[PDB]
Amino acid sequence: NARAKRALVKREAKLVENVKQALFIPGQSCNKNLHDIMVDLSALKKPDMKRFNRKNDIHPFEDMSPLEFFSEKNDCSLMVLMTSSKKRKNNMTFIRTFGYKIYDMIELMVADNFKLLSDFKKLTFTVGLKPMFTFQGAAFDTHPVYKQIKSLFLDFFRGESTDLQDVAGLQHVISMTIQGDFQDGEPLPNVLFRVYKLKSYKSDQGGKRLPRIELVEIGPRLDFKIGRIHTPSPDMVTEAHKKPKQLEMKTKKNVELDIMGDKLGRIH
Amino acid sequence: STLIPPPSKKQKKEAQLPREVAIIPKDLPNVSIKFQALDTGDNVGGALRVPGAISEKQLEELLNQLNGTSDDPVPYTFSCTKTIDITDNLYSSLIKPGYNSTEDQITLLYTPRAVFKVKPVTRSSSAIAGHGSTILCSAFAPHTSSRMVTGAGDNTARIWDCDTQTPMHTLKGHYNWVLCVSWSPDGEVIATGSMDNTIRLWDPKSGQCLGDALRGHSKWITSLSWEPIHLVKPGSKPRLASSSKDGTIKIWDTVSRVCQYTMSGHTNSVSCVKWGGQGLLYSGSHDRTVRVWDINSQGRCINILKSHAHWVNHLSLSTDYALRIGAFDHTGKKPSTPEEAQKKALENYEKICKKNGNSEEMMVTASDDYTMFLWNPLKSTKPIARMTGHQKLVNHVAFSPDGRYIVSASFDNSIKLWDGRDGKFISTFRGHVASVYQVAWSSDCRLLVSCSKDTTLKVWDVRTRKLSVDLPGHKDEVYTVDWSVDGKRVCSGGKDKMVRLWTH
Amino acid sequence: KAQNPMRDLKIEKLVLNISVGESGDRLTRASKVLEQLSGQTPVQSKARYTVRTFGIRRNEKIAVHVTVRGPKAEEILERGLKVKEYQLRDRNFSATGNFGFGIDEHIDLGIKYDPSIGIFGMDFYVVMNRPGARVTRRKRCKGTVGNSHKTTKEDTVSWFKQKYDADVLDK
Amino acid sequence: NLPVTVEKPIPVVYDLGNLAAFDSNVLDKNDLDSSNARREEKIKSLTRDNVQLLINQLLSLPMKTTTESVGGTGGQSSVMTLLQLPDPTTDLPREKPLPKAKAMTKWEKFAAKKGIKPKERAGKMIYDEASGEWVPKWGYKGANKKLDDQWLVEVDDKVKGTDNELIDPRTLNRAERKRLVKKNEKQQRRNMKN
Amino acid sequence: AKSSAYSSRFQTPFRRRREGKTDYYQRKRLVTQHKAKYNTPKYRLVVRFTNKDIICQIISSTITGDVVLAAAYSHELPRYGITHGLTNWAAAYATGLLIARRTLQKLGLDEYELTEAVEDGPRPFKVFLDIGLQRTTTGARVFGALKGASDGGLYVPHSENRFPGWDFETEEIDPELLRSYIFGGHVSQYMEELADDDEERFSELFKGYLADDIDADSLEDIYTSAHEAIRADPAFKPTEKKFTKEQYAAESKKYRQTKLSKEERAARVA
Amino acid sequence: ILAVKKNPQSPMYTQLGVLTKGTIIEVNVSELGMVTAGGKVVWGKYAQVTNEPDRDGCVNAVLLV
RNA sequence: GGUUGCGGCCAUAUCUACCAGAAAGCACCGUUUCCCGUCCGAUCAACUGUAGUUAAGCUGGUAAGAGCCUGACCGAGUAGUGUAGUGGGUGACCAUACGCGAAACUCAGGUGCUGCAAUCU
RNA sequence: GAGAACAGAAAUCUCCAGUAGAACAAAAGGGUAAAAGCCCCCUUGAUUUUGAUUUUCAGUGUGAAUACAAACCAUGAAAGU
Repeated sequence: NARAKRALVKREAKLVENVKQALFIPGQSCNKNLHDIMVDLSALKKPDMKRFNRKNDIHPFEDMSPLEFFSEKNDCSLMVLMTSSKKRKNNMTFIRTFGYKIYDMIELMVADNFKLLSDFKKLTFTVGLKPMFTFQGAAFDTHPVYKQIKSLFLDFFRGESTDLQDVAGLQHVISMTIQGDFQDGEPLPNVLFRVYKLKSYKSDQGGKRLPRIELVEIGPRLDFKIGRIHTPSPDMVTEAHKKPKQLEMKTKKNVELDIMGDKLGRIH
Repeated sequence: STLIPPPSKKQKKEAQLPREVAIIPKDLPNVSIKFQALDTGDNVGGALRVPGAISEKQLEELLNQLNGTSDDPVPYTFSCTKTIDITDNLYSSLIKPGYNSTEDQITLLYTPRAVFKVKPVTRSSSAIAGHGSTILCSAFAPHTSSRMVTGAGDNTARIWDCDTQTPMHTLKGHYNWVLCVSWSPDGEVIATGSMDNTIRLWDPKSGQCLGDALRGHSKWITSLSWEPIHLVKPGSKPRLASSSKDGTIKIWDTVSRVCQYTMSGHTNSVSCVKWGGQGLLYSGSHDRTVRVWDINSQGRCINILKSHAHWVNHLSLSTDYALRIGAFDHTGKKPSTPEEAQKKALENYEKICKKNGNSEEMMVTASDDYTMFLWNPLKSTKPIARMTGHQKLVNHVAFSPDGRYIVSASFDNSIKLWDGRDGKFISTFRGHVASVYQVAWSSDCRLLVSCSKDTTLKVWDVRTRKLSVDLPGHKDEVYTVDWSVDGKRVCSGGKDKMVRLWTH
Repeated sequence: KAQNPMRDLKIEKLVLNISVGESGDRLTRASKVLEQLSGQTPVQSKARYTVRTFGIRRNEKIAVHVTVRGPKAEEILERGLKVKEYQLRDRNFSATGNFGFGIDEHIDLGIKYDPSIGIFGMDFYVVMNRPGARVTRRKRCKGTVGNSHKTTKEDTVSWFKQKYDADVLDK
Repeated sequence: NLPVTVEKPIPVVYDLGNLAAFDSNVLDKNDLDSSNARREEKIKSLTRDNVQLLINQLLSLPMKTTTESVGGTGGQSSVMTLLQLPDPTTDLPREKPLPKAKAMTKWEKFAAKKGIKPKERAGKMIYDEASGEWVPKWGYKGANKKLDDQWLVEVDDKVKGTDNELIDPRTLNRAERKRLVKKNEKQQRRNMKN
Repeated sequence: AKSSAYSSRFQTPFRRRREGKTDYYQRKRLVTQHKAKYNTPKYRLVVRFTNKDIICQIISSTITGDVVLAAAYSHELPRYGITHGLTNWAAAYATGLLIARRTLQKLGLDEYELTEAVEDGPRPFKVFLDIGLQRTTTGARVFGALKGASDGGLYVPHSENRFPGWDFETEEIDPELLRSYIFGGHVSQYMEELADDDEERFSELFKGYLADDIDADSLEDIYTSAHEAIRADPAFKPTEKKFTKEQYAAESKKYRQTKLSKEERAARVA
Repeated sequence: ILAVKKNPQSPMYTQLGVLTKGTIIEVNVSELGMVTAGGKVVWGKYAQVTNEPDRDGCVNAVLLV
């Protein structure tokens, strides 16, 4: 009973949130290619990851209730549905939920020119360290769709936040790049998802404090074509982006805290 | 727990502002420098122009070339005159703050340093039991870091194996507290001076007592000293000097197990006796005086130094590390012959004594008048310098192994760092909250360890003059601390009856 | 295969069980007779349900048992066989190569009767196994026994006939 | 000795809290299309440039150093030097709404009206004067349940004239205690419904 | 008689749980759990005992499978001078010392990473002890290997209540008995008692000691020389492989059974 | 004196800061040089007042260790 | 290519009956002074690898076995479901263009791939 | 399912099979099996105490509650919880 209450308190809301957990759900149609790509993505997400095994007849753009059911049961705010069809081959649906209700959904398809984690056969990063991110393309900062993609992937692979970082834990970078620039009224370019491992060398030009960085590809290399979009409502956006303000000291005019910790007031 | 203040909203915003990268410009013009030695002040090469992005190792290679030792380089350090050390490159060290323009010449002072590097001790390797009373004294073997000797108040000494952190031998000859222990500078015999006015010698390999005790002191032994190896002629063993509360210094021949001289000038308790490298003995007593005796002249008092207004508590010689180490090194190699041992010990002693023209052996005396006096007794009988600044008695004083710094541990919970040549004040190490009992150097003179009444050890970095690592773990007051010759282990002991071994 | 010396049947254990029903001084006497019969301290039994007819409540003491392994088990087994004059039924042997029998009075085994102790019986049970039987009991890589290697009822009957040369009564 | 200084027409913006770098420069699809043989090298080179700039910023961050030894609470030892990451700049949706405040209960409003300050809660031990012991005032072995184990109770004269004369006073006290507890639970349920 | 419903509903464990040798409840806390959130990588000192070998490995978990950093086995003890008793407490201590010294030499701690750009001197190497499905008992050879690694120089966090000589009443250690156990004092005492009491048991057990003419008083000396040799030259020499890989493969496939084709299977059916 | 922790007469006298016999106070112990097992410096502990300052004009306390 | 330690995917890996396993490793196996734990040295703990064995353990192979898995240009862009041009029709209801879109059934198949280290007649 | 004297359909002991078909909270459309079930060891501190930080009560606001955090505390070989 006490363990049950502890689980309930873990499930309940808080001012400073936990790491978002991700649930990988196979659909009614599944393939080995989907299984291998899901395994790679779950290895990138882990250990904030859970995976289903049985098939579920789920259609995100027709109904949301089974997805909300799984989210509320598993305490998972991120969902990845793997499905297949003639119109949507290797279709991965990324779902973000807010308060066990659907916040937003993006639907991507993986192109055939993809390589798994086992293809490269190179040394990879240690389990459970937060990655670096790179986002190539002005549409990530301007366009609504690529803004949604950037926010989703930052939220998905960000992991636990910290104010202190051990430098030895900086190994791998996730790169999301736009396949060429575009203009209005055209097909939307695909997003390329690459994973690199860092190597450092003495530069002899930036001193001993600045090294030369080089990259070695780990995988998976994925090419996402943007199939379908489901944006959140503005009121839902404001509700999801409300900050607590209970934890920070309130700003007071002409009142400061000096280095010694004395509260001081300035007069004029 | 009391915490530092949190950053404000403005400070968080400025932290979020993008950072600037300290980069080296590529068109940075060449700058004129003049090399000069710290100890001798010799200008080598004149004013030569070097690239502004020059590194420490490339500058060191250039200096070795100009001095003509490119085949056999010795790593040095560079300072600028406010004395600022050159860390990474000349541009970042001096030009980047802009204190000196490029067109102006820079006088770079080069100081030789130690080739090997000693890692700071960071953790308690083990807490070893075995003593039944408070631990009073400790020393490492001069040749190896695997053998340690500790004397305690249960009338026993103990030889500890530092490799497994387990006891190896128990020495139970004495009848009272074993006040002092000392290892022979050739690493063959352990001398223990006790509260029962006796000195006992031990074979450490077998853990045995050599014959009977040396007798003749009417009061408890306060300090022990060994005759230097480089003065000892080959085929013979060093003599042992002992001091006691009765005010005498007795010299013992261990080969024949007799007493040769009993110097008797002092009127109160002799605090300490140190056997120097020019055939002299320096004795400090509670009669506010330091006596210089000559062993070559049948044990007569040559000099009386009178400048202290209270008890002298400790003294330290510049060559004390070399004299204690003998012919051994930070590699701990055992010489093939006593001849080669004597020659190597002589060279090791000379590398610190004879420099900057003539050989000198500075002495420093720490007293109960809250001060220290720096002397050069070979050349002058008046004090070279007076070091003041401590608020309580200076309990412990130590010269750095290369003889360039003096560290003074006081009862005002502070340590102070002074120049070892002229005795000017450099810095104050703070962080002990109780009286600092004694202190110890590393072999490469970059790290210092201090034990306190506050049941803690502390490791300090000399170059940055700041606390490196605080080591708790002792349950009670810590009385003795030592650092190994190779710099691999630190031993400590006190009222908790536990010998603590600390490593990196 | 059969001629390999690792297929010989040995004694796994001899378990002596005394089920008295009501806890008390008689149960203590049963513990004493088991302890002095074996040289080891016996272990009591806890109740599993409650029945009014048995007069057994919840979480009580009902029985004791002793497990004996080795030459002592051989000694007690052969004393029991001497009391039973070397005749066992076909039905006593269970299908997994294990067999037991009841002794009604402990006096016939040779232990001296005493006034305060009383009269007690016991259930002998003997477990047989071939070498390699510790696999299902070890902590790491607990694995199942071979199909040919498992002890059988015919095999324990044949080993009994070879060992004690005592006939096995069908009826 | 390849350089570490990367030139870009449009400066890269940084979110050092999330360890992210965003570059919005012109990307040509001729070199990133699937029909090109140099697409992987192009992507790797641009990622290398962006990661190099990000690493330069991270090594330009201020650093925290400590002096405590290993084996204690904290996870930072003296030999380790950590980077101080600023607060993340990018705003991301939360997974759940913020905890709304509990509405003021009937008791809390009554205390606000009548000037009742909340109690100190120094502890749960009380001194039982008839003995020489400090005992808990409630809970396991609490002093509120001593009447049930008291050896002798005098029957109150008010119980005469009623049908409750014959019942155990300890039983009556236990029933009264349970009635009070269940009433407290009912009041909590009512405050919950409001 | 397992029914088809049972065969359909059966939910198999992991492979390593099926062949029970791995504790996943323990491994999840060893790998994915962190004291702080600084993304500091962790390493495991896995210590394992067979019936004739003691194995120590230093492993870091990776997303494609965990990787060995440095390994040491007790069949290398004859190189350092131990020819008998390769699975005892003293052998475990020597193996822990060997793996520590080898690791320190490989990492260069005792005679360009991104950490060298921020810190002046290298950190001590911190590892966490992995014991697997072995009992934690006072005076176990796994804790002997732990003591050996700690003395060799790897920072392995531990308490000392499982070392031999730990008194259960007074929370303190018996360092003399600990040293004796390090140098095989219990083995030598058993040997001397055997020689005094049961001559046949003394002839059977410790037969190699007589065959190589090894006294009971030289165990401490040979363990000391082994530790000195280990500290002197801890680098790993591969065993000189007499044959080649393709020869090994060919002679192995000579005895390994060959598959039969599907048409041949239809032939044997028909 | 750092604070008044517990005046045994009444919590009202505690919040008024009354120093009578038996009052628990918080004292600054910085000059005693105490260190915790974790290396932290103790600078605040508790003491009990052992006299009557209204009668003798001074506060006497014994440290609670 | 066999094997051992540590893993990923967690049945193509599981369950049942058979035979093969040169060497090494693994295991069974011998002892109970010592550290240690039980009713019981069975499990656990310790010592020797000294007496033996590939019988079990473990690996492989065998079966119109059970179970399980993968491709389909196979159903099929089908059933099913939502718009609609005033599409007829006072009527239950039906072709039509745009979207979203299964499974049953059929063919082809199979009963482990692997990462790091060490060792191998 | 086989057996073991009183002891049979239910008292106690042994072997084999046993995806949980038992028992914990909950109402999964996938909760828990070297456990989240059963037994044992250690802890009785759990209403600790510090805070320039959030919220509230004045005539006693450097006080108390309250939120959050940290130092600790418990346990374990340890990772950790």
